[PDB]
Amino acid sequence: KDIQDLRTALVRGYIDNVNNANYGRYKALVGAYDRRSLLDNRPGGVVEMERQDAIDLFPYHNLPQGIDGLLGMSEELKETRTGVTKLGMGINPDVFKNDNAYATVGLMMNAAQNRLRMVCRNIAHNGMVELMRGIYNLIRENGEV
Amino acid sequence: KDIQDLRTALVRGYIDNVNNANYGRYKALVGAYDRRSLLDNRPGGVVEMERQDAIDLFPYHNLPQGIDGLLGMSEELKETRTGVTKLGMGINPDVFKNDN
Amino acid sequence: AYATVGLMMNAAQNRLRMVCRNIAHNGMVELMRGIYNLIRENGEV
Amino acid sequence: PVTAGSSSWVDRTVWESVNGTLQDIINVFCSGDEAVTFVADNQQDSDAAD
Repeated sequence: KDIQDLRTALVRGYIDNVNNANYGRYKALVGAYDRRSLLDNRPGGVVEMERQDAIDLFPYHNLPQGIDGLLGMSEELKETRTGVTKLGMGINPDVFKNDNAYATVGLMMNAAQNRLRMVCRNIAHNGMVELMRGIYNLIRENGEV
Repeated sequence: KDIQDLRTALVRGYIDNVNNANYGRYKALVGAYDRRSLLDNRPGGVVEMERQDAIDLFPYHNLPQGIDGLLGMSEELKETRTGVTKLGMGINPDVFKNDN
Repeated sequence: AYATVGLMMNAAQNRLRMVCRNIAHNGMVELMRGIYNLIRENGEV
Repeated sequence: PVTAGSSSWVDRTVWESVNGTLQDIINVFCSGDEAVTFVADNQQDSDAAD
């Protein structure tokens, strides 16, 4: 949960920065308006009069230099804290029964892969097996088929 | 335990830095407010009058240059101090009986 | 099936295989079971 | 949260190592369909091992 929120905040920040930089407001003095020339947006004919320095681009804040570090930290934390991965190789029942089934190249000894295999083993030992045992005790204690 | 706390602190630091840099407050003088023009946030029409230098971006502190070193030190310490690893290969009973 | 080089263990590939398996188990199979129960309960061919 | 403006995002690190160790632990013991298997040193007591 927190991660999500965190990322959003960061993202929001980035967004709003761009959401301002795209406006491209221009700073200018008083004796250089020349509305007829300024409002006219054509490739040629503009009038940057009154010393030629009476107009400039608005000095918007620069992007935080450390934001990308936090993004990468959040990404790697999401990757290692759980069994998820961008290009992670999906597990299979054979390896879940014996991780060394593809010991040639598919060692599978990755933090995320094992973190995921642990939860699947928990589900199996506390889930399906109990369901099957219950079904067996049920069918074995009622009915004539 | 300490590591956790430590990291949090560092993280907190980083966070608050960004949590300020995103505000993007602007420093300005007195004779350049022009509220009608300033408050108006549109791509074109702003008025940075009164010498063209009466307004600038607020000089926020730069990020500590040594923070990433501490982050990496904490990470490698967590990795080597215990048996955990980001991409470490999981062990198996066969190797536990015979590493070779 | 192609464990030699086509491990296929990619996040996108598995995310897609999950939805295809969902479609198969909730789609085609039910359609075939229904068609079988239908043809098995009407007509003489 | 010492302060509201701090936004003290916690770093869940102990949980991470706990899971990283628990996964290997279960992959060591509970990986096999069986738990253990007694073994004897003579044939006079092997009929009881199984």
